[PDB]
Amino acid sequence: GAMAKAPESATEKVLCALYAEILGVERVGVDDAFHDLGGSSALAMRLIARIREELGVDLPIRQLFSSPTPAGVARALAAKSASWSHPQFEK
Repeated sequence: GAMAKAPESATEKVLCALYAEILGVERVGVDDAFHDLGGSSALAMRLIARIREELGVDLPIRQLFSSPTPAGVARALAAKSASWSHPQFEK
């Protein structure tokens, strides 16, 4: 047997829609790269602002840069809050 994958939770869906509001694109996939959708740091700060209104929390921008996808960032910040983690090099 093997373990099941982590599910796509509600958070990812809100983040996907918030990407669309900020970027002006028709659709956003769960793995859609914010930067390839025309995103810039100037837009990313507006995204973080919206995230506070919707999820009630401040989005850690280091996780946004490390994982510029809506499902990526959700799982990345979650890993930062985990009781254990592997070390990772970042620029």
